[PDB]
Amino acid sequence: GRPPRLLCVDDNPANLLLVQTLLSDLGAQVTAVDSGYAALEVVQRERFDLVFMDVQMPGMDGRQATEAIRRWEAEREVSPVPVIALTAHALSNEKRALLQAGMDDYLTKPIDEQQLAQVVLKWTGLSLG
Amino acid sequence: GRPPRLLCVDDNPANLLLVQTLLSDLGAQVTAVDSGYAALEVVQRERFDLVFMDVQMPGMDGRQATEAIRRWEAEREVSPVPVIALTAHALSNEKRALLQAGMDDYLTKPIDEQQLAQVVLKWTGLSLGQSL
Ligand code: BEF
Ligand code: BEF
Ligand SMILES: [Mg+2]
Ligand SMILES: [Mg+2]
Repeated sequence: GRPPRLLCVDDNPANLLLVQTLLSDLGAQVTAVDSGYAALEVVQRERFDLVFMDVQMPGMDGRQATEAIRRWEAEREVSPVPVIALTAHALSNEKRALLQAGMDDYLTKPIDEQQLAQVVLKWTGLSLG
Repeated sequence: GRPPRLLCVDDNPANLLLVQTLLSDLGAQVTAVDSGYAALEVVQRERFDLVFMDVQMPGMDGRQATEAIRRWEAEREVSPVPVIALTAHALSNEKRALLQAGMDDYLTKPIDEQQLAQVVLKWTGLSLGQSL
């Protein structure tokens, strides 16, 4: 299959570089942005197969960024992109809030190639590495 | 004590990943985008120390993308970002067209890690790699 086009969103530069490097080495075409504000702007510009969205970010958090994307998708009329929460905060009540905000799934930090590969396959049908 | 923040722009995924990888290994915080259109929008949004701009891209080429950035900097009233052409197409007349378009300098493909560090030091005063 063709390489998946993936967006990674994280306010922690080390966390962002880690997920971006794992996905790029698995053969994905990766865009990486440092904020929810950037996530909205780049999802308007580019068509991604899937978005990895950090939850805790200042100003606009992951849930607010996903709501912004869902509002723009409905108003602009664009096929919805799968949004996967990728966070250190994934308790039962936090999971519920993420799905309520319009996210599709969640992974817990720290990430690994196996978790990324399986979630991309589940939601896009595209394989990695 | 933050590392240099660098933008790379290239419509060829393999070319883009190569320059992105070399700059990341040198210890820069690197953003990589696939078009001139993307270059304009991300330069409005984020503060880069320097941009590496591919020339040949469909719709908006690197020269048109540099002019777009320079027009936005002037109207918005923002400190200009250095823009370095990173291209396979560097004939005498092409080099002159790049400078005419508002690009500061050029490097020829295939790129090398030493030239990249030098260009960053020249245009930003920031060091990389062992001297970061
Ligand atoms: F800043 Be996070 F939700 F890992
Ligand atoms: F598409 Be280029 F100017 F290497
Ligand atoms: Mg965070
Ligand atoms: Mg090109």
